[PDB]
Amino acid sequence: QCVNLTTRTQLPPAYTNSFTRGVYYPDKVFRSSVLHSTQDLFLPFFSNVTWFHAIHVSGTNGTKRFDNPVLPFNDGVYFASTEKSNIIRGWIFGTTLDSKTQSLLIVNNATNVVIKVCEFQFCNDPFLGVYYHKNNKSWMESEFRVYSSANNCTFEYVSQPFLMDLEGKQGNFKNLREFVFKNIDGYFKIYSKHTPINLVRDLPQGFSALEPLVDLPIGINITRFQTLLALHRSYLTPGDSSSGWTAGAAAYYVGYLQPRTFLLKYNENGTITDAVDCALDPLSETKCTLKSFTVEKGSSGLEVLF
Ligand SMILES: C=CC1=C(C)/C(=C/c2[nH]c(/C=C3N=C(/C=C4\NC(=O)C(C)=C4C=C)C(C)=C\3CCC(=O)O)c(CCC(=O)O)c2C)NC1=O
Ligand SMILES: *[C@@H]1O[C@H](CO)[C@@H](O)[C@H](O)[C@H]1NC(C)=O
Ligand SMILES: *[C@@H]1O[C@H](CO)[C@@H](O)[C@H](O)[C@H]1NC(C)=O
Ligand SMILES: *[C@@H]1O[C@H](CO)[C@@H](O)[C@H](O)[C@H]1NC(C)=O
Ligand SMILES: *[C@@H]1O[C@H](CO)[C@@H](O)[C@H](O)[C@H]1NC(C)=O
Ligand SMILES: *[C@@H]1O[C@H](CO)[C@@H](O)[C@H](O)[C@H]1NC(C)=O
Ligand SMILES: *[C@@H]1O[C@H](CO)[C@@H](O)[C@H](O)[C@H]1NC(C)=O
Ligand SMILES: *[C@@H]1O[C@H](CO)[C@@H](O)[C@H](O)[C@H]1NC(C)=O
Repeated sequence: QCVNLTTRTQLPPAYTNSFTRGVYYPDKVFRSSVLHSTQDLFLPFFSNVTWFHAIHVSGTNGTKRFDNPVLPFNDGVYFASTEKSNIIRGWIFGTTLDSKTQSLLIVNNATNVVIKVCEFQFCNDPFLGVYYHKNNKSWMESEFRVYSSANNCTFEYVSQPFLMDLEGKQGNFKNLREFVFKNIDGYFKIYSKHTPINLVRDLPQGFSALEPLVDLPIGINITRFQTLLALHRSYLTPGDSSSGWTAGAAAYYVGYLQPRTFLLKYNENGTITDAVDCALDPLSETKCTLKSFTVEKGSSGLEVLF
């Protein structure tokens, strides 16, 4: 199954700013119109998050990137993709990421979401592949080169089937897909949010809390993860299995959760509509001390009594 891709070019690591993204609902308490202070694993506001690309730049020896490095998991991850052609397909999570230990696979293979925990012998360069057939103008799922063996499976879920749109699109990124992953006491917890966007780079500023998606009772150690991307092949990408491919444009972003005290605002319906990262700056420390999003002195004059 495994193919080590060639023709990637060198590019320095790149970064962007997380603004106030990545807040998620840290519990399932029923709330209405209250602020709640809680210490949990959060992405600090205005974090320097790492920016990864799938891109094939025009020109002679134009930059060609298909970024699927193995990355640390640390205490949990914020993951965001900015998409127009459904290039990010999922992730693998584990330790050795080989047959010596169990790993978690979460992947959209164009017809199903697949969630499996096995002793996987993952490929060094795992990827999925789409083929564009010129004569009927059809984009079809063609390659699944993620692992060469899978043994002793302890968890398997396969969603109801679908047919995902695989067309490489023109224009700006249109879909923002955000995830928080935590691995707590044997449970792999996923929070997520999908948002319409219209941008070519960076992350949008507007606030959105990620909602609980699922808790997987899988009981495995996780210290590393690796993103699964789909490449494209066609009559325009001549070469062999390693070289005859291109990347449809996509970007994704990785930040790391750490222990933080956040003040969360729940509106009339229990939606988290704003948050303060208490340790961000003196203004945020002031808000958390006052248990308030507003710090301005009032004009009642009643302070002198109490
Ligand atoms: C990681 C890759 C990934 C892909 C390729 C993806 C595609 C994708 N997700 C959708 C909905 C959705 N997708 C999911 C969840 C998932 N769907 C998945 O493929 C995976 C792996 C998860 C989560 C682990 C959910 C719950 C919805 C409904 C969310 C909504 O519409 O608000 C839809 C149909 C509605 C739309 O266009 O917004 C697409 C095309 N989403 C992703 O997160
Ligand atoms: C891919 O490269 C790695 C490291 O260079 C090597 O160990 C592995 O055997 C290669 N696999 C294939 C299929 O070429
Ligand atoms: C983000 O972190 C990297 C790694 O240390 C650093 O090189 C880069 O300058 C940082 N960017 C900003 C804007 O602080
Ligand atoms: C995706 O995975 C499911 C579950 O393993 C499998 O049944 C299905 O055939 C796969 N899709 C394709 C296009 O191979
Ligand atoms: C397009 O043609 C290819 C090659 O004949 C075929 O595999 C594919 O199923 C076709 N797609 C459609 C939608 O007919
Ligand atoms: C399968 O994995 C589980 C968890 O790692 C382990 O307890 C069990 O012994 C394994 N079975 C094998 C390796 O045959
Ligand atoms: C995970 O690793 C820790 C120490 O690194 C160990 O105590 C624990 O038993 C491991 N769990 C599994 C399921 O292998
Ligand atoms: C809250 O719920 C009501 C209906 O119960 C709905 O009309 C409203 O849009 C929701 N959101 C806000 C911010 O009020």
